Amino acid sequence: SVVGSLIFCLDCGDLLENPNAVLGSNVECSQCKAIYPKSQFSNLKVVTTTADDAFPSSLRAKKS
Amino acid sequence: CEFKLELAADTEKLLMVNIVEEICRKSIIRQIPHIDRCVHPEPENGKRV
Amino acid sequence: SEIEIESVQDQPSVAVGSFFKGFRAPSDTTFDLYKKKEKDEFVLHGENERLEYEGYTDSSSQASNQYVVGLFNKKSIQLYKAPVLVSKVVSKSSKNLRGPKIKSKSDT
Amino acid sequence: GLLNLGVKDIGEKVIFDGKPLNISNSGYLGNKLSVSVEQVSIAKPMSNDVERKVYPSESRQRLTSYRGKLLLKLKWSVNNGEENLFEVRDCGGLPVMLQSNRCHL
Amino acid sequence: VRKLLPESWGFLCPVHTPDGSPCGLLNHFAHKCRISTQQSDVSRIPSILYSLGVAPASHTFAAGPSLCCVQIDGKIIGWVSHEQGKIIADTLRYWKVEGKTPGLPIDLEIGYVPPSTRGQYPGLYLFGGHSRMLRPVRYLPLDKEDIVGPFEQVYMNIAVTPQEIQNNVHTH
Amino acid sequence: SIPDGFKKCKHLKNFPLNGDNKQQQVWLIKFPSNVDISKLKSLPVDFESSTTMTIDKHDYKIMDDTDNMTLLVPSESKESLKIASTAPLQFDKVFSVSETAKIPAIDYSKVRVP
Amino acid sequence: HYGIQIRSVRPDQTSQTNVLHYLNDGQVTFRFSWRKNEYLVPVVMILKALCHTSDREIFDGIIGNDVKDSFLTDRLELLLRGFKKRYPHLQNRTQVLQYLGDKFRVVFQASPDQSDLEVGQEVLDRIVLVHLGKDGSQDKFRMLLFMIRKLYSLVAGECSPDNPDATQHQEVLLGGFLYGMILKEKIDEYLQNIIAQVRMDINRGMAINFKDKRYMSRVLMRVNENIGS
Amino acid sequence: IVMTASAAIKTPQMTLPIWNDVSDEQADTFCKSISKVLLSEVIDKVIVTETTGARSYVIHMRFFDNNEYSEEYDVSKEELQNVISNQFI
Ligand SMILES: [Zn+2]
Repeated sequence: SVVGSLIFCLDCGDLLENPNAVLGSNVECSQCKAIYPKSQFSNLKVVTTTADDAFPSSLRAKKS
Repeated sequence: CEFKLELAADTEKLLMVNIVEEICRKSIIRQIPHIDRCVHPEPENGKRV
Repeated sequence: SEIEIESVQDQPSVAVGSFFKGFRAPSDTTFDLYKKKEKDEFVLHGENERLEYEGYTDSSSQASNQYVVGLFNKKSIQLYKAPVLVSKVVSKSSKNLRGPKIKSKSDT
Repeated sequence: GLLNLGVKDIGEKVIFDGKPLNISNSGYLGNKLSVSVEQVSIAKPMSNDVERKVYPSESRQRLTSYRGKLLLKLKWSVNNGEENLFEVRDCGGLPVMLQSNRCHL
Repeated sequence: VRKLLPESWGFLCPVHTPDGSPCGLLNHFAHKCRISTQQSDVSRIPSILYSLGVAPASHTFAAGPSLCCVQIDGKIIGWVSHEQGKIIADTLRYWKVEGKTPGLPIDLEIGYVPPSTRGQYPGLYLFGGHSRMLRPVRYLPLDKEDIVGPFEQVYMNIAVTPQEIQNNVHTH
Repeated sequence: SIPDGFKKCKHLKNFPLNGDNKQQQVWLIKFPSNVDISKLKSLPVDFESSTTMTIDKHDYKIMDDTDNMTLLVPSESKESLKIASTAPLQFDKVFSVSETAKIPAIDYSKVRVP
Repeated sequence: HYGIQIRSVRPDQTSQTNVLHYLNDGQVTFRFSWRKNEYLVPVVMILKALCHTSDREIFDGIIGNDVKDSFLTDRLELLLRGFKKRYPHLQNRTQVLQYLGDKFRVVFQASPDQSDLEVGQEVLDRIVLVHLGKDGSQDKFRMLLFMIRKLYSLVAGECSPDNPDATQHQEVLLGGFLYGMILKEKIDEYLQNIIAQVRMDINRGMAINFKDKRYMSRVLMRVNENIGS
Repeated sequence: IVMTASAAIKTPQMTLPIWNDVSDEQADTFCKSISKVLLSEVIDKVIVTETTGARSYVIHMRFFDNNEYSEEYDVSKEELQNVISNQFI
């Protein structure tokens, strides 16, 4: 299973580490020999946002 | 604006929203020495200041 | 509109699995239930070679806040009493206990 | 009350000795013994030379303290509590304020 | 901290304080403010609370300001939305001064918090133990003596004499 | 296999489930135990918060909740459960049945004394 | 500058302090208190120490039906990576406790016959959120889970600072309850002074066994009994 | 002033007398060449990512409309072009 930018599994019920800091195409659980990823990892797409909150001006006082 | 970086596989996720924010409030569009904002006050006693 | 309770019973013979969002259910080993009888609680076990199903019921409010489950097309529902169940699956991670201390010297 | 229930949760404390028994010839170093406190209660004050009743205003007639007196139960254990060499010892005193539970008012 | 604060409506003196160095430090209590000395020794504060419309403890996994986490004093088994928050904010205030409560004591501290302002954290808070601080007040539906502490004084308000009472902007 | 649950399950029964993909699907609800599973055998089919039922306490409140849990099917006896799946097994609309313990209504007559 | 705290209280009213601290790196650390000695620590090693949660239930406690917030996943997966850095062979609560036996053997003054599993649960349940009660295995995640969603929500701005300087957040030390606190403390220094008289004999030597009961009465009264004094 | 060995100060200040002829309406325009404008004064939102190719990172800024920083702080592309491959990078 996958949430955010990271992959969990089904047998072991949990995650694994950074898939590129360890071997790509060759990953499993961090504690049990429960190799659920079959090297079809993820599409790593996260999108964050700074919400323009501590950018003071005289022209953000007008939008307020 | 738009610009895309690349980075090696070893270094982890970082503060990508804070890797920009603290840079912006220190970055400057024109430097001007030791001086911040100019106020236009009330005239007083025969002199505009 | 309105609808009627068809079938009440005596023993509830179902539970839930409250694992987490998205346990995609391998169903590679279907496990058993260990009863109770307090009233209306259950508990479970289930074996793999490296993995054990450990699940009991919350004694704070289990039969005192009793779900049921319904079924309809006919379009008339029937009750079916539902014991909820909390679960935390375990795996083979034993055997650390052989040498916990500094037993080699241990005179410190 | 509280401090009865206070020193309730205490487990099995220890202090050990240097007297052996007979691999683990140096493992089981000696008497696994314990110490615990089960009961403590100031009751009331008194004064004598049986017992009599003291007045609280009398205790500051005398330019002194309002000296109570305090008991303390000691529960003994050794080797999972197989002989409980029990004892009860006081601890001197404990002053109480006026109109309390454990005063005369 | 040396200045008087207007969250202190009716717990300590606005008027008694010495003049000089302990100004704003030491200032005694009010007239009829009281201190609880032992708990709501019932353990059925939650035992009716899941009945009254609250989901159980470890079966849903919701958290955050999007829900109002029902803090029993210490324990939690409850989180709700505000649409069950304002109900159980003062449904208790219907039960609390009502004699059909063998489990809900007269002395109990229920403060509500809505998710307005993005200010305080959203919850449904219960207290009442040792060192709990009191003051009694007149709850207007079924006018009866009722105690509150300072944690009620944020999001549920008091009128000062029944002429400034007006439509659904006071309750006490 | 530690505790003392006093029993091991043998007595099992059947679930009504068609497996037709109009469509018999499961329907779980939430309500306490001090309820009418012994004394009122009927409850509506309503929308978001659209009832107040009638017993001696004279309030039950069907709620909705959409915005989970794996479901187990003890089909025959010796299995004691399974995990229900058409191909997990999802679900449409859960209820949480409270009791509208109301407030005494609008009164500003006696309490507003001149 | 961030931090949310608990002044957790024992059911005999002698408290402690359990703050958090917001490491600007992207981890988060505790703080305790002791004799005059602060003991900070990372959080997952005594998050995932209570009962067997090594799965999504670590993550699924943080909000489950709102994953869509983007302050979450880029900030919870740097503290969780701030622990797999330390020991990747650490997965069940037998093994997670075992680190306490390197440090917490001689800091809470334990026995030398006690293995760490007897003391690590013991050093846990003396110092952090005692008011959820002993045997709080289910009931120390679900506090601390909720306790850390606040601190992330206190840096992301959807919360606000509290006012400890007001009657908003005021209690009373009753004076008699405080007087009933010292008689939890000075009872457990009188008890901590008969176990400072036995070993000052047996390591001086010539200290016979207690089984003859006058060894008690030669050790139980040589210590001064001055709780009242 | 008297005791603290006055130095780099909290409120720096000096008074600039303007001429007899310079206007109300031209002086303040050249007061906006004086005012130290930060770089963050021109952004609606900063949406940033962490993708993966081999780790990939695209920053996709959003600015205002042109006629505000050109208006309110009297500066435009004359240094916003050469702040964005020269200073911020
Ligand atoms: Zn695995």
